[PDB]
Amino acid sequence: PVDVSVSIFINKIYGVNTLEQTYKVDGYIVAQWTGKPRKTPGDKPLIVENTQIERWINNGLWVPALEFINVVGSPDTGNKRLMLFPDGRVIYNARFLGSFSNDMDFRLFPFDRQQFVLELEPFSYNNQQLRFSDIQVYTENIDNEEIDEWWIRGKASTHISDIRYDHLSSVQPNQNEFSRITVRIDAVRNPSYYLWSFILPLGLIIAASWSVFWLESFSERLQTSFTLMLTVVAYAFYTSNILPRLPYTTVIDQMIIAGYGSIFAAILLIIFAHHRQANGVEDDLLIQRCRLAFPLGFLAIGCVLVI
Amino acid sequence: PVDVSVSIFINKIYGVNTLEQTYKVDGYIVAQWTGKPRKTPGDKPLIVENTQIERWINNGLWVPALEFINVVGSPDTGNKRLMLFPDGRVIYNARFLGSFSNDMDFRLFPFDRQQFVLELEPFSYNNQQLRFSDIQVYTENIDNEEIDEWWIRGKASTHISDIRYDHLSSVQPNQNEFSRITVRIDAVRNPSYYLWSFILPLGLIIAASWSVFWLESFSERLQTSFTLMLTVVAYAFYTSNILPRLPYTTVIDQMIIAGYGSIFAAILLIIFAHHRQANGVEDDLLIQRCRLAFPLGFLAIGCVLVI
Amino acid sequence: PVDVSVSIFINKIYGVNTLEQTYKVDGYIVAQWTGKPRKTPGDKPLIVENTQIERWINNGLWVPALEFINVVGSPDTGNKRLMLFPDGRVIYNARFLGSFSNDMDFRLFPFDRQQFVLELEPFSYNNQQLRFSDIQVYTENIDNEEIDEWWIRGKASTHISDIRYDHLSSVQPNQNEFSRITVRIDAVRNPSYYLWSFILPLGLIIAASWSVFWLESFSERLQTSFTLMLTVVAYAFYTSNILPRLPYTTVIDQMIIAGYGSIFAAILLIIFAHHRQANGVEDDLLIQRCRLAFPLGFLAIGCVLVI
Amino acid sequence: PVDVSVSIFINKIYGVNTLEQTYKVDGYIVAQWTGKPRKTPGDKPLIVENTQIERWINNGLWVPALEFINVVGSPDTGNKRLMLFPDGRVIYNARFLGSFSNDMDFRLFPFDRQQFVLELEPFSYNNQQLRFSDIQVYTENIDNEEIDEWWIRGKASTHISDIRYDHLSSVQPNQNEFSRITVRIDAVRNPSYYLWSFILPLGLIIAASWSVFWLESFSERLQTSFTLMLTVVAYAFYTSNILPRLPYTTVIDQMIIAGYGSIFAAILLIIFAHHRQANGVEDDLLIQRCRLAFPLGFLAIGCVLVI
Amino acid sequence: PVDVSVSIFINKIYGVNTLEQTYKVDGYIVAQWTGKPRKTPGDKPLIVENTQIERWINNGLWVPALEFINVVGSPDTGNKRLMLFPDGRVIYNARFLGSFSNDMDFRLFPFDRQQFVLELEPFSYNNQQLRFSDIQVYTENIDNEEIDEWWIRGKASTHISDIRYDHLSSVQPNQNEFSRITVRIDAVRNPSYYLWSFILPLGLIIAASWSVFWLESFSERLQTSFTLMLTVVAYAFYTSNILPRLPYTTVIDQMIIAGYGSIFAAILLIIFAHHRQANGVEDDLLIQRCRLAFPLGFLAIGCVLVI
Ligand code: NA
Ligand code: NA
Repeated sequence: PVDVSVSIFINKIYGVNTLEQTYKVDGYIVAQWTGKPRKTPGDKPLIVENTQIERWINNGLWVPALEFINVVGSPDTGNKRLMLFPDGRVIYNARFLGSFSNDMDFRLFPFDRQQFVLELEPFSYNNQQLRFSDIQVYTENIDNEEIDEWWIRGKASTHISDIRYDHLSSVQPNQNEFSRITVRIDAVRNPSYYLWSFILPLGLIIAASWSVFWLESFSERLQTSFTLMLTVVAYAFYTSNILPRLPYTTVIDQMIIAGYGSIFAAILLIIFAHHRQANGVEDDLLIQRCRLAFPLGFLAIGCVLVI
Repeated sequence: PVDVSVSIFINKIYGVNTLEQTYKVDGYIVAQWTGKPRKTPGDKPLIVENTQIERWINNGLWVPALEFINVVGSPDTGNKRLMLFPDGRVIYNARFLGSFSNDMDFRLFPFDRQQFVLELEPFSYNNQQLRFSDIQVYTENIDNEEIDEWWIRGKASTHISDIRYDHLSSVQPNQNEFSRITVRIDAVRNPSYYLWSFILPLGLIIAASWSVFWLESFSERLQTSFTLMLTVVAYAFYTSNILPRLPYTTVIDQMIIAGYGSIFAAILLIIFAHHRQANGVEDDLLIQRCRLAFPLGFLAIGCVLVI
Repeated sequence: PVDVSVSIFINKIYGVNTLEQTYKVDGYIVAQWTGKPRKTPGDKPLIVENTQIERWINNGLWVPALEFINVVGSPDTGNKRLMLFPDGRVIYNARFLGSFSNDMDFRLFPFDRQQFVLELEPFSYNNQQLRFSDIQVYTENIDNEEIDEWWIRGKASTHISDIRYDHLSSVQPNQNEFSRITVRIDAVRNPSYYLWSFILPLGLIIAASWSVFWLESFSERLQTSFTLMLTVVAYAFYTSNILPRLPYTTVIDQMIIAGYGSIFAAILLIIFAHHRQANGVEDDLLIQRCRLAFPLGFLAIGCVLVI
Repeated sequence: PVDVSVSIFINKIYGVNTLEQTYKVDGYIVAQWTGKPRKTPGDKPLIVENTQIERWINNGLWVPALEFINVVGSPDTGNKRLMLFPDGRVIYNARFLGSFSNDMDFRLFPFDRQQFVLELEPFSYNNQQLRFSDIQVYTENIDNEEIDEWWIRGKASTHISDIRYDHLSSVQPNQNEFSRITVRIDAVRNPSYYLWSFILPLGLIIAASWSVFWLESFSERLQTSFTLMLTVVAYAFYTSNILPRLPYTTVIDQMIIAGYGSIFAAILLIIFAHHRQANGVEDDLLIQRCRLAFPLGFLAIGCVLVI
Repeated sequence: PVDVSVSIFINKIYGVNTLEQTYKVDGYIVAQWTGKPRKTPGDKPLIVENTQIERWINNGLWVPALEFINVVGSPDTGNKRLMLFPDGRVIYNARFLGSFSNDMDFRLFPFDRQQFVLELEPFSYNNQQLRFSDIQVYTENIDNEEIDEWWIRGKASTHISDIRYDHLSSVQPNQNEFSRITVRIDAVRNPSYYLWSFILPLGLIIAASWSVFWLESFSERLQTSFTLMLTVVAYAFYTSNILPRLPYTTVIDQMIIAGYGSIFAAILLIIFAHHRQANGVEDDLLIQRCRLAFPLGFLAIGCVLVI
């Protein structure tokens, strides 16, 4: 095969969309291989810019196509340089930009720890005609700098693997496996905004719904529970544009569900307390002892849910 | 005709839009036919990449156009390989991406069972000049993996049919029918998020509206019913961005309508109960027996609506 | 002139945007005229596909440009076939897709009856050098099938007219009028979703605002009227993303205005009833007789507004 | 210089975005100058269509570039005709579409009177090599027809001026000033929808907040004022998607601010009235005389704000 | 190297998106260098327009590529002029438009003071083959004019620096550092709309939550605090589309948090006041002295938060 070396530079990572589970990466790509020696004007290396490289392509120069596997839509490419050293090596420098997608788990919403994946693979040649030797990723711009709500940590891990595509086996008998470069950038979500925007106001609404039991009569605390129901519905709205639809439950949605359960349990408990009077003579305080036991059990439920 | 074999590979299915009734599919398409034997440099097959295939097209090579019938907009094509074996067969490999639309019924919203359809058809040649022999679809990437809220099950069924277009009969006398490939991927919606987001809170609001009848006087339970009306209006909003406009009623909208009917029936029943006093001496408890009969009838209504 | 025949096929009509007053139409266009006899390889007709037709255009072939007058943006064209019979006729087949706009009246919102208009006109030649003979529109796909909330009825009416453009009269002395094809598809809005989403809940809120008059004291029914005011404001929001800004009033906005008028009339009537006491001794029941007259007058107002 | 005459035809003006302060204009542009006499096939004028004009451009024909100065993004051009009379004049007909921006003042929101501006200017040649002689604008399609909420009045005024660009003075010593065509279409906003959607419901909320003073005790009218506060907050939302952020205040936002001021002034006045009792014996009616003076002063404030 | 002079003209700055932290800049770019003397038709300088410059590029003319480093997506370029003086200098004039991004700090939201940065850098040549001599930026259009909510002050500062890219060091041994032009436009946010839209209504809600303590009994002031809680939740929504997610807290979000803290502190204080009665005989006024001390402490907290 023809040995190809890749050097991916990353300019910035921006536009992290946690709802669509995509992110947008800017930077440059530098491929480099070795071919037959050629003649260039003078000892200086030759530069071929964009919209004129096609003359060299039709002239007979072997130039591979690099595509990104996990991209959404076409990569919005810009400039492309094909510079030619006269000793033989051909360097293809291009600027890439596109929306990349990943699995992006959400088992813990506010304290999330994710990774950003770039997968690079030639479109045409299998690994017996183009093998990737190595990649060095220079993430010097975003090495320890904070992007939106994400605090990037560590270097970018590199890997080379041989992926196999079975759909090409109808036309290629044996040699139909492709060279993979995957580039991983670990990213940890910064939980501060969520900490002072959702989990603390929801806990305070939980305490306000706890404080229903301190009342003295029926209709006043039913109206208190109903106007607490309305504001729990209000916080049920604000999470609709913060995470997508998930099969499981995150921290915030479990807290919403716990709030609904606590308020309707309080309403059912007060309804049962009023229903305890068979003839309208019995006082209702014996079941009203959960002023100092419902918060303890709810705290225990939260403590179990933490671990 | 010229026999053409298709092998569609599917990379991922993403961006399922249940409101616009479209979905976006990434993957590759591999067409293959057989032509006259040709001379290639060496015994190796020849590779022609993108933006240089037009030289072979103007040079005189017969290369069909594959279009997707059910696509929204132009398919955002990327790379395209035309590789040439020297024995005669010509292989057209291309990467396709676009928004496909389907009928996408919504008789049951949270427990939906849909399918994803890809329809492939040549743009120019009728079946007497291009007949599709077979298709093998390799859905190995999404075979049993979960995409957003959709849990994909089974393989992808394949079919070949001859569709007929009457609009072309003005220029072609008899032979004006086209070759169809349809590819079907069955998909079942995962009902968990809806189960703990809409149907359970709405049932709890239904029980809260049931609990109006336990009060003792007029204005307190009218205010209770009105503040329950307000939060049913609040849940009437949250469904406005979850399904499109439908002629029929789904489960969730029938539950909204049932909630409105139950609350206004309670208000009318209490209004009638107060209106029962002709001279202000009659007690109002005889019609107030629906504390243990309105939930039973409402449960029966729900049970009828289930089947 | 050169006689041109058009056969427009319509694949589907989708993405009906009632706010922007545009709609998106997919399908094919087939133009056909007659020219000088030519020589083709063999007795079979010649096929010229996309991205190679420009060789025949620069070679000297007369091929008109068909544009859509009422389009928003450029029509997102795809494939284009120029097939050549050897007897002389030249057929230009193209696939068109774009957002078309129309007047789209809204005098009755839920029971709307609209039409979809496609206007076709050559860009360059006036009717003395290109005259449209006839059009046959094959709307076989959407002939009696329901698209989103629109139930399409009937065939598509056809017309040929000669439109005149005065702006071209500065450069052409007399012959400056163009050939028009307009294609009309009548469409009736299906009122079911609106019937069980807006007009019925609003009428029930109207009845709830009627039920204010059954109370016995002041502040309780003022609070009842205010919490009904809040939910009428809540329904004033839901119509903000269903129709655009109109100079006139539809059914639903007239019902909103009637709800505001009824609630504030009830508040003013109760304020006047309390203000009737000059010295705090007079009872307030004489003006409170509108329990059985305000619904009758409001029903009469609705009955007048219907016709 | 070379004298150029322009005839701009306007098809429709649509998509008026009052938030982004842009609007979208469809129509055609017709440039015309005079050059050397040429030979054409026959006495008929020659027509050159799109995607073949570049042969005449590379062949040596002088064809200027017309750009729109106030455009947002590139103008989405479509067809372009370059027709050649054999006497010498060369006519460049093109179809233009793009988002144009203007200052778009908002001192009076519902009774706005704006204008739509098209600025046309050559990209390359200064006025000593291309001078615009005149423009005639044919606004016959939208001459007295209503677009969305805008009622277009009058003709379109025309102007020719010589704009000067200082940034080009580094490379051109003296002659560096360009020819301007500005085309102005006056447009008056139709205030009906706003009249029955915002200013009337807000005045009715103002009257409802006036009616707090008719109560007899404390907590009932505090709760009345608070539930009026909530619905004034509700109307504070609906204006967030109707106008952009402005440094000044429009009519509707001044009415919101007046509503907040009136409600909190009522709350402070009632708080002061309750605080007037030093020992709990004094009656609170002397300061409660603003039942018939607060509306008069508020009407006077509105009357001052009108002029 | 080849000395290049740049003159950037700025037409307007529009579409400032404070959520995505990007802004869109229109204007022109004028590059200029000096090459070998050439022959042109006549003594006049030669003009080469768009879509014909590629003939001169393939003909052998050295023309650099100018890219913007901090751009989001490809710059939506339009026309491009390459004018040739016959003495030797070659001028490349182009029109640029794109979304540029910057750090855009938000430590003070309503009284923000930001800057707009344009970074220009050649794509291919390092500073030993293309060195930027100077830039003069002509910001004459937006010199002291107000764009949306931003009041632009001062001139645009200019700078030339030599940036170094390590990712290119794999292919270039020593000389791998690029020439930077950065152009800075200082911009101050106009705080008026925020002043009368958020900070004043929130302070008035704060005073309304202060006025809870003037009541006489329990359930009335609990209901007052709960209906104030609901409208603080309502203002918690309106800030969700005004700034993005930030790790820190701005002025408005600190005011929201202070409002939540004050209301729940009032609820806890009243709960403690009711809980002070061990046997139901003690009066609750001793802890109710914060009618004139809670506003003072809250004002002190605000005063500390200001500096
Ligand atoms: Na909303
Ligand atoms: Na009460």
